[PDB]
Amino acid sequence: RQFGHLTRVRHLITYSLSPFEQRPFPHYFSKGVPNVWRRLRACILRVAPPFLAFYLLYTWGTQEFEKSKRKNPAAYVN
Amino acid sequence: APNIRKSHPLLKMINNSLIDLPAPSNISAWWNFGSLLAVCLMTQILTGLLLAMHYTADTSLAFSSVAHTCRNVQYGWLIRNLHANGASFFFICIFLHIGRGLYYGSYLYKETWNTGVILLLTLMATAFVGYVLPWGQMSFWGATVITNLFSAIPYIGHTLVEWAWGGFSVDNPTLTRFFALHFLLPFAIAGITIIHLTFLHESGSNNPLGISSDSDKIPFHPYYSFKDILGLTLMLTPFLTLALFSPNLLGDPENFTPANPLVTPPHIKPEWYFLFAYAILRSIPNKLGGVLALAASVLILFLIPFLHKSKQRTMTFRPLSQTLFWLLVANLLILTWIGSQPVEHPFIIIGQMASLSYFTILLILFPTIGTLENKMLNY
Amino acid sequence: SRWLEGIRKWYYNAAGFNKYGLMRDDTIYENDDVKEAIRRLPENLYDDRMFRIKRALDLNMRQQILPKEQWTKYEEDVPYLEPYLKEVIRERKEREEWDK
Amino acid sequence: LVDPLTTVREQCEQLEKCVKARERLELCDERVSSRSQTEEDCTEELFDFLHARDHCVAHKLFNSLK
Amino acid sequence: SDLELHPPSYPWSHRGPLSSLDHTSIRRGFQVYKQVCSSCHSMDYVAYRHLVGVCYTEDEAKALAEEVEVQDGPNEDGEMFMRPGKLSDYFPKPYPNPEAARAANNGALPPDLSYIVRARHGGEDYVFSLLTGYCEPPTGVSVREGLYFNPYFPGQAIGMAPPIYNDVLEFDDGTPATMSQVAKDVCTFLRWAAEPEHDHRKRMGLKMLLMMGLLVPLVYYMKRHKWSVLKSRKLAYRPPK
Amino acid sequence: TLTARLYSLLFRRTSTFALTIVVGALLFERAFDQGADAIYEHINEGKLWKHIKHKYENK
Amino acid sequence: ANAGDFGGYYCPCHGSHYDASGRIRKGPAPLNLEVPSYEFTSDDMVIVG
Ligand code: HEM
Ligand code: HEM
Ligand code: HEM
Ligand SMILES: CCCCC[C@H]1C(=O)O[C@@H](C)[C@H](NC(=O)c2cccc(NC=O)c2O)C(=O)O[C@H](C)[C@@H]1OC(=O)CC(C)C
Ligand SMILES: C/C=C(C)/C=C/C=C/[C@H](C)[C@H](C)[C@H](C)[C@H](C)CCc1oc2c(O)c(OC)cc(OC)c2c(=O)c1C
Ligand code: FES
Repeated sequence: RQFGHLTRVRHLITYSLSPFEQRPFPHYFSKGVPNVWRRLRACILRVAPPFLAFYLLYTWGTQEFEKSKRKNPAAYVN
Repeated sequence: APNIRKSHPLLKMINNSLIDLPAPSNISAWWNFGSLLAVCLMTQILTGLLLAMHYTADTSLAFSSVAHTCRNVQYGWLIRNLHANGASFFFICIFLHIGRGLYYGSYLYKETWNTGVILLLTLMATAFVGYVLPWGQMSFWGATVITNLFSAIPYIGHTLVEWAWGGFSVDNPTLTRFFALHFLLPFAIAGITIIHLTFLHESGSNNPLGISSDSDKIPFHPYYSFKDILGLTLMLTPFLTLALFSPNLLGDPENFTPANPLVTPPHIKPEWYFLFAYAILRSIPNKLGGVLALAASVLILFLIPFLHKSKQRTMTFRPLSQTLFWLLVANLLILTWIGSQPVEHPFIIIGQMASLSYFTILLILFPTIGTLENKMLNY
Repeated sequence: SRWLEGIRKWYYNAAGFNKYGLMRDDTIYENDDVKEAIRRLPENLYDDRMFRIKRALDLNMRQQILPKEQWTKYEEDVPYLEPYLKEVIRERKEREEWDK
Repeated sequence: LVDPLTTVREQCEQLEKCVKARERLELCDERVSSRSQTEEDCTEELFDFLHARDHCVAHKLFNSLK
Repeated sequence: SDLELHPPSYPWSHRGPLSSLDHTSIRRGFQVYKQVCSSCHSMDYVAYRHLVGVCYTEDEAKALAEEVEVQDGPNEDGEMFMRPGKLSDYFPKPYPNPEAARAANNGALPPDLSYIVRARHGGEDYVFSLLTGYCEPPTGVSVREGLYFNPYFPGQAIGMAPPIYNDVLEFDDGTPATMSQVAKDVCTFLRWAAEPEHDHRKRMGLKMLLMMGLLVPLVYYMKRHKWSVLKSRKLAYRPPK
Repeated sequence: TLTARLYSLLFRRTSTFALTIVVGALLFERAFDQGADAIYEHINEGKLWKHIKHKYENK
Repeated sequence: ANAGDFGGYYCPCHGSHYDASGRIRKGPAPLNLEVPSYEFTSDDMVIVG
């Protein structure tokens, strides 16, 4: 698929400025950073949970293993 | 045509896949993975082609040769380092690329997706060989299992192997004939990749919302070309960082000890980018089962397209399956850990467990949480 | 005990596709049926949908969304295509059955 | 000539942890060499010590070495 | 019992992603290898050639390699014959073959120390520990005839007797040749030995990092510069009514 | 005014631009290296062979 | 040899445990170790093959 045969688009006025007449930098601290958080806080509660869960299952798993290695002071009290 | 950029049989292709290509306006980094995958294919083919300039495929010389290729050839060491790591940056990108595709149902572009699998498979295949090449303790013993791994296939198996590799035991022949495959294969990946993109272009690139983009679509060049060059340097810095600061960081050292056909190292941990399926394999006690599990462990990607039920494409509006997704991505990062872990109760079970959620999450959970979410919309 | 009604409302805001400001139907992946459905759409609603999608894309492409105000409210979501799409489907299912 | 190691292992062998360990060991040692038939081994206990000892052995040893 | 002890980390002079190897230390590291390990431990991938410019001088290494005779090519009458070790020879093998060595070291096979540092997890940290770290097996534990307890080694029973004690040699530079000390120097060597590129490789890494630093932003601007056309942009739907 | 002077003279003509990339690279190289090399070496005083080369060449 | 939960053998590749007879007891291994053709020629002699 090429250009000019994509969609029947009617009534959409778009205005954009040359990159040299605008600033790429952009508006960090205004809209910039804000939205970043707007997202960390949006999906944090949807991504992190499982990873967190793994972690536990990792630690638990490891400790226990590292434990099942140490002797039961009472495997021979005699 | 006064154009030329379109009137030249060759020249058009370019100004038709790098310039003038309609791409969705809205596209996350998860779309670079692929252009990167290429750069790997290159970095691999370039470096390896160059590393082969010094390799000497033959038991008695194989190991050393590489060492020589490092210590003796100017920057030969750098070449190697870069290569072994490209391997990873390669699997990383591939592993992410598959991610993205999975969670935007890019797997709906079926063919472009199916080909993709092939690539994976092959990339897994080619990377298997090559690692044999340096003929280290690992190289050898990996050769012996992975190969022998086809033992399972009845009738045609025991035989297919005593052929897979040289004669009747991983020995010199198997090595030379592997080098060949390795030297060859990458070029297949390259070809298929072409076939991959072809199928793609047939259907524009996806896009994160999973809804038509004809409404927007920007000229690949001005935009995405840069975007790639950028992502190039981004996920180039790590890969390089490794290769110049802690090369063997990902590389098992056990493989630094030349092969010994007589002693497989206590603690044989396969390459990281392989562990998951590895785990799956050992947590299903039965030669065949073991293998089978594995078989599907990767050969399941082929079914994802059929295990799609959401009335919507991507799943950015499917918070439910969405977390199920990460439950998967993590369930994978798990299998991995459990793979780099010896076999004892603390693990093992964890293993076969995740190595169960894996399947289910795919074969069952997804499609269920799928239709379900549609009904939570009256669909 | 727990209203499917009460639930749908959940999922709706949960999917949060209205944060981009586009109706449910503005999302349904475009398969053979939908295409025919949408191709049956009155030109009014079509151009409407278009823009909503282009706007959606434009947002998405900027990583930013629509002011809390402009989000569309669950009860006010207009199933502009469900009706056509349905006829379509049954039209098909009617044909598919007849060809046997 | 004196090995900065042995000197630094002297100090270190005194850190709270070493002691709380060196002790834990000393017991086990004479707890196993006191019986005729026992499968116990004081390796574990031995490590815990070492593990702790050498750990600071390291935090300082290389300071006196050229 | 798959029970083992993991080696503590020593702040090696070359640990830093930006810190080279103390070449002085390697020089000694070399000597300790030459004078005490190169009688059991083969090191096939290096050669005096290297030492030149890295810790020794051309003339230094040359006369250094003279120090050994090597079996070399056929006569006219075709017969191996010995002759002064040139500059290009590889460090001498102590045994004609492994099983020969095994019959010299109480049935054990002293592994070649070319890539030792990176063949054993822990590298120097391990190796160092291993050397400076033998001791009486705790109770209940008994090492058999010919082996020597060393907690850090898997099995805790090694076939290598503590090969390093105070004074075993005398670093001609005037360095307290204490065990700890020498054992350090051997390890820093074993490292370079395992990867001569070290420095060259990190320096490189340095620059590589300054380019990323410089390049990525540049292209980032460029990426944004170019996209602003879109980032900026604004829509609007104006039907007639 | 640098930037303006630059554009007009250096970045305007695609012919020129390139020309400064080249002559510039030559300068960037020479300078980046010496700088890098120094930064590096200095962070390793008395450890490099360049630094001990002298106990058989003094210092 | 001399490792595992069956006092015989253990294969670090996938966790197959063998008994001192060379039989597989635990794990994914499928058949017991191979027993070559052999015989003893005297009090201290053993010939394999
Ligand atoms: C010289 C300073 C020196 C070093 C250094 C050293 C190190 C070393 C390593 C790291 C290993 C073992 C690693 C492993 O886990 O297997 C090793 C092994 C053996 N060595 Fe050694 N050794 C040094 C010197 C010497 C000397 C002079 C002798 C011979 C008297 C010697 C011997 C051996 C042997 C035998 C082993 C075998 C270990 C085993 O299989 O149990 N070493 N050495
Ligand atoms: C598709 C990408 C490629 C993959 C996945 C890949 C991967 C590998 C891997 C992982 C090894 C082992 C490296 C190690 O010891 O750590 C390897 C070795 C090698 N590869 Fe590749 N390789 C690829 C392409 C190539 C190409 C195109 C060639 C040349 C035709 C090549 C030639 C070699 C050589 C010379 C070795 C041996 C030396 C060495 O072990 O480093 N590789 N390759
Ligand atoms: C051989 C290496 C591969 C390369 C170099 C490659 C290249 C590409 C490229 C560049 C695209 C364009 C869009 C994007 O970057 O995401 C693409 C798309 C895609 N590739 Fe790959 N790919 C490779 C492997 C794979 C693999 C292993 C899969 C298999 C799961 C795959 C699945 C896809 C999918 C689903 C798309 C289409 C949907 C979309 O782009 O959104 N690719 N691939
Ligand atoms: C003579 C040179 C001809 C150019 C060939 C080269 C060409 O397809 O270059 C791009 C378009 C290709 N990726 C994309 O187009 C692309 C598509 C959607 C989004 C993004 N960006 C994300 O934001 C892309 O980057 C990228 O994946 O490389 C392929 C795959 C191919 O090259 C490979 O065969 C080379 C292998 C075979 C060695
Ligand atoms: C020449 C090519 C041939 C014969 C075909 C081979 C096929 C290759 C396939 C795709 C590759 C191994 C896949 C990643 C499979 C599914 C994963 C399994 C896998 O399993 C291993 C394993 O069980 C090991 O036990 C001790 C050791 C290993 O390495 C030391 C590996 C290993 O490296 C891989 C990776
Ligand atoms: S190789 Fe023995 S457990 Fe598989």
